[PDB]
Amino acid sequence: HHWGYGKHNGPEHWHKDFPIAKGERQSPVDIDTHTAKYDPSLKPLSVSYDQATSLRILNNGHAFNVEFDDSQDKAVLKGGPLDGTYRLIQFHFHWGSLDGQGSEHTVDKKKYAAELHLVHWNTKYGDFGKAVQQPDGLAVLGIFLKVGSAKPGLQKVVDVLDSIKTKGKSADFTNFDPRGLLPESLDYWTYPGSLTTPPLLECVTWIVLKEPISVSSEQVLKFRKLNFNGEGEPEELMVDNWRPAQPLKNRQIKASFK
Ligand SMILES: Cc1cn([C@H]2C[C@H](n3cc(CNc4ccc(S(N)(=O)=O)cc4)nn3)[C@@H](CO)O2)c(=O)[nH]c1=O
Ligand SMILES: [Zn+2]
Repeated sequence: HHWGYGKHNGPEHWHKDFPIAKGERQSPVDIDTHTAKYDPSLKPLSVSYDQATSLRILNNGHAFNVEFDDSQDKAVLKGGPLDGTYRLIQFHFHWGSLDGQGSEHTVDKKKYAAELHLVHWNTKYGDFGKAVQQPDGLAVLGIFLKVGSAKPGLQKVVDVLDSIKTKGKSADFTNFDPRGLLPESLDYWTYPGSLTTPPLLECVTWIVLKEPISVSSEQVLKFRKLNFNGEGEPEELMVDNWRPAQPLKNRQIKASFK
């Protein structure tokens, strides 16, 4: 697989290797705020990250992943639209070359500067690889980033990026607290969708928070210094690693808030 975000290997090409790219529950989507309906059946959302154990940060040539120890129920997502317990395995971001683009989800066609994805798998399927084969295998908590005041809880991530500049580089990343990346409100939209990168599996319950976090221009400029390429290859800045909005088809976006 040589998929990426360029003219020759970007989102408009992914369907050739991954025909599910044109499927019935692809992500991301535009969230039409006027059409999304409050759902009183939604239970309270439970983000329980007190025991989260971060291990490492990896540049995988598409984004960087902050990886967690998911060998036990430590950092879990429950409630809201979810049945059962979903374990945090990694988080990553998508971002732009410019502050006016970068998010995958859009809100009334507005693009944010970036989007954070906290990826969790359903513990009833035993491991992540089994979970991605199930329609309810994953829950991704999506958080928008706008440029304004710095996010203090993000700075430890920003400061390690110079040690993982190129594809395949990793660094120790223990004792990182993902609670520092959350906005005040847990108001959210939810809909059934997919991974937003190949293999684009239709296994995700999306939970997208309404309240963005603010990060500084300096923080996002450091994301844009990363490289898609490996060490000793021509430099290709890691920017615009977002898939655009996909057709909603036969789906309803539900709101947690009246
Ligand atoms: C802790 C750990 C991780 N790994 C593997 C599997 C991990 N993985 C695979 C994928 C599938 N791809 C994906 C995910 C989200 C989105 S999005 N943009 O949110 O819709 C798109 C694509 N997601 N995470 C991966 C990262 O940690 O490393 C283990 O094998 N053992 C381990 O112990
Ligand atoms: Zn993502």
